[PDB]
Amino acid sequence: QFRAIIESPEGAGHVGYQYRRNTGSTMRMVSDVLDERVSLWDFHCDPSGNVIQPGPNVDSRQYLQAAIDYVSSNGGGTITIPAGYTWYLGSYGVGGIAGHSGIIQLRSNVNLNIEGRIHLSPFFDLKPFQVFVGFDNGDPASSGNLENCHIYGHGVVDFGGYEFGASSQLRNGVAFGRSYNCSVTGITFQNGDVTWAITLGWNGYGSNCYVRKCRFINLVNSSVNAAHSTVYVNCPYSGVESCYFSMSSSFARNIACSVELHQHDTFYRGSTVNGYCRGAYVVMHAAEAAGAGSYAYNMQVENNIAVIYGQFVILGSDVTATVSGHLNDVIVSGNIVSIGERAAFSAPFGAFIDIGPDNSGASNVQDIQRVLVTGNSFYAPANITDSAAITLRANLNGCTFIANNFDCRYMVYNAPGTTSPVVQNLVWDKSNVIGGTHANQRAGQNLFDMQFASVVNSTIEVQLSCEDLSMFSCILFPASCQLSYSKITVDSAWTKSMSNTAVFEGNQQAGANVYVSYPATVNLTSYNTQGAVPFFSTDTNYAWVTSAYSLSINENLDFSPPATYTNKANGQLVGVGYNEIGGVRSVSVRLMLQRQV
Amino acid sequence: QFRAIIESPEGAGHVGYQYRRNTGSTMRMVSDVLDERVSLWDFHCDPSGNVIQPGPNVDSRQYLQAAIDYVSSNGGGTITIPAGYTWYLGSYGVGGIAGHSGIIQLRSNVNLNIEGRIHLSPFFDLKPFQVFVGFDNGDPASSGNLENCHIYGHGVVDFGGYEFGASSQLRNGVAFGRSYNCSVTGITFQNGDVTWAITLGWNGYGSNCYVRKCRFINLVNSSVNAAHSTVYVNCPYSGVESCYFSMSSSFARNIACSVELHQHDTFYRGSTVNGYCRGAYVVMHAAEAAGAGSYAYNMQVENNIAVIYGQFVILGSDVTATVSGHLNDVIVSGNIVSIGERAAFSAPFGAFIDIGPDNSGASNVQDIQRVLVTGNSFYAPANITDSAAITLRANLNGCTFIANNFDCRYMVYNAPGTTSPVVQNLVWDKSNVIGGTHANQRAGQNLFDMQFASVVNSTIEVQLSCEDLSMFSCILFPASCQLSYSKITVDSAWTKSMSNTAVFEGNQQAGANVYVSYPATVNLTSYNTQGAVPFFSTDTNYAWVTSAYSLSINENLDFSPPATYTNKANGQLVGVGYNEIGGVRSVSVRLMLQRQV
Amino acid sequence: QFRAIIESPEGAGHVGYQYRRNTGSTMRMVSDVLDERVSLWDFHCDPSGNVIQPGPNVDSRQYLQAAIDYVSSNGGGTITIPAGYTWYLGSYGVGGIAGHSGIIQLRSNVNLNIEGRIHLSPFFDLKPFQVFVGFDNGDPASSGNLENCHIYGHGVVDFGGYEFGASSQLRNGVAFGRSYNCSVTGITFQNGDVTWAITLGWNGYGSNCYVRKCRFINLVNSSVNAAHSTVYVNCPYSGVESCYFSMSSSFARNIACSVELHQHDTFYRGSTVNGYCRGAYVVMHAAEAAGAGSYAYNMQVENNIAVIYGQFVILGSDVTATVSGHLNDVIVSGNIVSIGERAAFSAPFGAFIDIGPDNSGASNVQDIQRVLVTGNSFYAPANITDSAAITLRANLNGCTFIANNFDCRYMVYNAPGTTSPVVQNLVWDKSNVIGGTHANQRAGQNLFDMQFASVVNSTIEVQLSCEDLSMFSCILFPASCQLSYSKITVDSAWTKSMSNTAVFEGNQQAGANVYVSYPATVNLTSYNTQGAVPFFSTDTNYAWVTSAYSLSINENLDFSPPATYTNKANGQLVGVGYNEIGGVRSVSVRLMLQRQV
Ligand code: NA
Ligand code: NA
Ligand code: NA
Repeated sequence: QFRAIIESPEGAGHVGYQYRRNTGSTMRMVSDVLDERVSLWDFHCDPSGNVIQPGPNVDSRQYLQAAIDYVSSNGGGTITIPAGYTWYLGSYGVGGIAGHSGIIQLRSNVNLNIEGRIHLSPFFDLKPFQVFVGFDNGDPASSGNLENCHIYGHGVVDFGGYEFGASSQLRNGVAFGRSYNCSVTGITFQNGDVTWAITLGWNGYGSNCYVRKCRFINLVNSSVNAAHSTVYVNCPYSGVESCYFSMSSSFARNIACSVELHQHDTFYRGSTVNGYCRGAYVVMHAAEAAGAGSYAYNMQVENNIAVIYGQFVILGSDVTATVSGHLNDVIVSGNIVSIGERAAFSAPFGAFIDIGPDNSGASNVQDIQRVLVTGNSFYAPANITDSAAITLRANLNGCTFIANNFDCRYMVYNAPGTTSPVVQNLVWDKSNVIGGTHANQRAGQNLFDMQFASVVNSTIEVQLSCEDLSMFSCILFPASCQLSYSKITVDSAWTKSMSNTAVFEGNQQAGANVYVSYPATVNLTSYNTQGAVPFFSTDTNYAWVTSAYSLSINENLDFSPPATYTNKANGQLVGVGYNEIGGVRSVSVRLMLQRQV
Repeated sequence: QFRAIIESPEGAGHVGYQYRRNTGSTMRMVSDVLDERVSLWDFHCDPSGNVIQPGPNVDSRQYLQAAIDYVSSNGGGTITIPAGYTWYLGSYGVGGIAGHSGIIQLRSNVNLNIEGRIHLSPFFDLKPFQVFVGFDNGDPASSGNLENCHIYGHGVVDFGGYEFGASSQLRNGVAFGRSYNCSVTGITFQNGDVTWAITLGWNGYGSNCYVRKCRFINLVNSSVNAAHSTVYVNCPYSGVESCYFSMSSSFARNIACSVELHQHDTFYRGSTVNGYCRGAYVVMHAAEAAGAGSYAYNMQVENNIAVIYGQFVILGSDVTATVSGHLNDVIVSGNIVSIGERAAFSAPFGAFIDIGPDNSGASNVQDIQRVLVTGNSFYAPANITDSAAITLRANLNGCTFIANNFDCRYMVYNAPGTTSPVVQNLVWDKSNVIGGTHANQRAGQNLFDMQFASVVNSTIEVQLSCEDLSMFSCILFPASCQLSYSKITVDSAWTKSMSNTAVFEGNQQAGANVYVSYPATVNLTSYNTQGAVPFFSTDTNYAWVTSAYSLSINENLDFSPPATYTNKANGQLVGVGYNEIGGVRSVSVRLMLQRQV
Repeated sequence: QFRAIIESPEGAGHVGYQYRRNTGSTMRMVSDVLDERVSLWDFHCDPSGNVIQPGPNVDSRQYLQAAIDYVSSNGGGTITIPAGYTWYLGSYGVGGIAGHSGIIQLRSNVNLNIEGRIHLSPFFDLKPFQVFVGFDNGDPASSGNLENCHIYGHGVVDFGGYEFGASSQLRNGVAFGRSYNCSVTGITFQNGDVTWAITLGWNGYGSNCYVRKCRFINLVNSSVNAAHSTVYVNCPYSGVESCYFSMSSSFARNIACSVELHQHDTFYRGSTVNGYCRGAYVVMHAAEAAGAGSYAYNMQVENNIAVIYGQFVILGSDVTATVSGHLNDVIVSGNIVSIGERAAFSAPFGAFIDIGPDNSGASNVQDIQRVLVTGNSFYAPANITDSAAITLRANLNGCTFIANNFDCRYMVYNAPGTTSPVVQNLVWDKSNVIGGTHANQRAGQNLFDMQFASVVNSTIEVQLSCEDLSMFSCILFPASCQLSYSKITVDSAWTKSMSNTAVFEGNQQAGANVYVSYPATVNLTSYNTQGAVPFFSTDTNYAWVTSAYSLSINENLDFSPPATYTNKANGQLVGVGYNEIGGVRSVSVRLMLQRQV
């Protein structure tokens, strides 16, 4: 009778409870208090209500989905995925998420506290899957939003180690969808071959989505995998912080990127990356411009630690027939990055910053400007010929480098013959320290190899801090590169023994608004006059020089060459020296040649 | 009998429980285990103990207060504000918090896990309110402390959208009070017209208070609102990190500031701001000096992302009759900030740094020094005439700028006629990159417009990275500004066509300890002597010049002007050139004029 | 009968429950739901299962250990240490942790949510203790791992204020051991005399361990304490963020360090330190190289706020007979640090960076290179003679300084006679601002006091921003220091009245590959020739000078000295000036002396 009610599922609803025997507290039943929390256990049962234990040969999907659906009906709450158990997912979800190869449909206000482990069963071997999907429709253009959905805890999402069946397939952990105020915190995503672990937003739709204190371990494992970017941030006001990214597979060194930032006001900070090809893409893709507009601005990549095999930060923008993408107002700072131990050319070209062409290779679609790269450290082993502070392979409308430390093969690089980027507002401040790891490795190479269509409104202030006499030059402009309204200086320190310092193969330094200084060795001859006496350069290629001054001591007693020189119409330098005793003098002097500076 | 006990509120205290049937575990009753957690449900009942459902026409205040009071009595714990429900607050609290228009009194060690939503009912329309108040007295000087009180979860505090009834009113979300080890984490504060969302500490009393991962959305909405600063940090060793601040109302663009730091060892980092007038105030107010002293030092504003309409960081200090405020040891770094799209002068003057006068307008009370602004990016649209790296409107005892990128109308600015600040130790390192967005907009304007009473021990190293021939000058000192013991240089790059580079309207560059260099165009005439021959400037205003050198090529064959010049007592420049053939020469040359450098 | 079962410990296992009366939910018993959580209460009982209340005269150790052991047996979970109670620990643990003076053995997957307080009883007075130990063996070489063990909450670990019994003793809060994915979050560690609060990893074994949002308050209190480092990070991919460290005891000012980073890819960020001797050690100890190798690389100390009494960041590496330690790829940025108010020499020598000798004092074992120090602020009161940007006391293979602000007594310092460090690749960029707080205090002192065995491949670009005529020199090299292949420049600004600017006591600036410029005052005499006329220096010590130029105005009408000078074999400077009227001229001029620059 009463016994029957008590042993029934309604029993706890008949056992009274008052918080700590407080007479002022609500008189409730045990069931009410138990109803304040909810776990997978409360839905992980057979049609008869008997609990099912999870494991290898149990598909937890439908039970988890029921839990999510039921809590969604009550306006939200948090479902615990209990510790001490692994909950295997063994089938595709149905309805709206079936188009996304979804396993589980996330729902608004329904949080998952994942304390235990979630593993994909062999069913998903060689198949595409997106484990959690916040889209409510197969077509995301027609999907509703996912709001206030947080996945967090000390738990694990394990992708079972299965390889991709085909390169064309997609795999994700959490596809939040058109996602507003959603986050993933504390979760370890491990043991997979996936396209992404997490995607935030959809073509700019979404806001305030974050990945914090998560771990991403060994999420590429096959040559089948076309591409990996662990977190793809595709909504504004969103980002990644204090995360850990690690790959061991050789394939990851060629295809894997830790983060992509694709919308405005997004960030990547305080994270550690190891074994990846790439740190981050920072890009406005025209195709993703619907939600938040055509401009990726306020892009922050800060205070990260990376060992990568390719490019740390890749800037881009591209266009569609109808929309043009723009990237501006980017800051890259405080990052300490190195190219991991590898053979030259054995992975994509090493670079701190890459200005990349779009996905179809186009290098004349880009609109990237107002980028500040500052207070970063970059290092590549001496052997890694393909390493650069910046690989500038596409049109650049501005990039500012200040107070960085770059210890790699090239400072500014682009391959000759390939793209011919149009370059505006490239600023390499003199405060960028050029490291010495690659000294004596630069035979035939130009430290700044300005392989561009044109350079305008740019500053290159070259400052060495050690000798490298192996390099062909500190900076070289091929005749094909136009240079105008630019400042190019090579500080004399450690350059005394250099044959070429700055090289302008088309004599571009003669430009009306080109401001240059660099050291050169010059032969001079004087008239025989006793007293104040002119010295002239034997060669006549200094028509562009506004002043020059000596960088050599004068070994002689009976005379001295001029300390300072100007030029003459015929291209000679001319200065006034002093013959204590008369006689024609002939000397070879190291000069700082200067034009308008 | 037994049935009666079981169905009574004491029933759960009669049902035994042993954790997982472990014989080594404590033999308890269900009630004991249920007593480990506590929710608003346990106090949200009528006088008869029957639960009351929350909602529009239910005032949850007294029940929440009872819960807090009861848990406070047991030494603390955490009350859950359940998800899936909105709990409306409908009346003022009583006792100590009545003076603060408090709704709820917070108590020490009593945490609130806000998972559901908390909404203010229409009762508070046009009224002042402080939702949570940690003061235990109407007079904060006589208030006890709030300790170890943490508010956190995925929940929402909603201010109901009500406007201020009068500008004189105050509104707050969490007024922690004299607050030690208190924090707010994860909470969304939205939909209001408030003075602040959160205040930490009281006039320097308090420690270790933080706002982390919170969102602040649309918390100004009326022209009635006198002022808004979302988080006001008024105790040391406290700060804001990884928060999101957003306003849409036009009124916010004129009055709203995201953060104020008012005490030592405080920080604002990793946050995103949009639609605000101001990023942060960093200030020592004499009036708030009781708790932590008279010095705001160790002030950090780092790695934030902002779109604002006024000033990013505002430095200040002021005084009372008895106390003088001091601000020092501040760091502003890594921030990427822009002035949002607006008409010139349509909001408070755009500035990355503002040295502001105190609240009564005084500009001669300030003691601000040892500030480092570094590795920040600042951008304002070309149209925004009122935009500056620094608006220096009050006395400055030091500010150091290094390796920043500033792309706005002015670098250093102050309005003429207005304040006449006394300036010491302003350091604008040459590594600050000056952007080109405002090139061709600067007609009648001085890039560095040194409208001060005096400048001493200062460095301005002007380096352009593109042409702007529209500007009247790169730097101008009016005669009213004293200049001494300072270094002022204008790099020649992109300046060749400029009429004025550095302008000293009172000839201040002649000062004994003024160190300057800038380009000037100078007319010279030579004697007729064949051979080494002097050239002299026709004008006699170079009495201050220690050396000059050519920045022009020499078009002539038969002679060359001097490469380098010194001066003469009468103010002429004089150099020694060379007449291959005799004849009086007359030339106009671009020179780098130098004084003691 | 039924009553008997219900009042028994099995009773809750007989009371049915179905989540919110949902017919689709699992039919369970109350006990099942209660079994989803676990607290110290469930094991804090006598042999008869009756609960024991915690407190002063109750030793909670065995009960907590039983709880941990039991949850470990079920594959993990989280034990709550309830709020509102203090749980005293009163004895040593047993077995594997007995060797580590362990109190509690941590176990994998078993998290502790510490909401209440944990206090050490008087038993531990004058004794060594490690409160939580994740080693499972007395010998860590033979210990298994601790994995997925997280300690977190709003609770407190209190060390009872007991002093060390002897300097030889060790004391720790959490010794995670060979620790993989373990963390401590939110916990206050207070009131002790300990060696550390937390240690992560063991000699490089471990990964992904973190200390976040923790507080460390007054953890040194006796002159007995040999040494303190609050968090010791001894496994890679691990770090400290957003923590608070505070000491009040005078002893802490001499022995206490906030953090040590001893393995690769480790970080210390966003933290506030007060009252400590030292901010961080960043070091590769040969002895700790077993787990993660011989290289500490990717070391990040960023965005911290410190008031310390000694050295902010101490770099080191040392060796064993068999292993050599290496430190490279370090970044120190964004930190705002000051030496607290103290008497000169009353604590270890104040320094932003210290290149320290190893523990046995050796200064010739170090291999430290590719360090970048950038965008930091450092300040020491004017009185603190012992304050330096860098104390360089041991061999340095590279350190790069850019865009810092240093306001202390020395920029570069080492005590004479003591160590004679060999120095390579020291780069002090011109963008480092030198503050004025110590102006007029530097009598007998060299701002850069290059007390080394040798300097090579180094850059010192000295830029003052105010006068200090008290200093003996801006930079001085004793004869014992070799200098080669280096650049040393002193900017002329604020140096006009200085007797010595750069001093080379062994004439090292004459080196073939030494590139220098600095101001000097020079006496010149001319020949009597009317017209172009040479001026020569009276002194003959400029054999090394490649060019010089005037930094003085010419007071005379009838002549002018040369604007620019070269030299002659005998060591004289020589230039060509102009005698309007003939006569031997004699002048004293301030020159910028230049060698190869
Ligand atoms: Na071209
Ligand atoms: Na004045
Ligand atoms: Na030596």
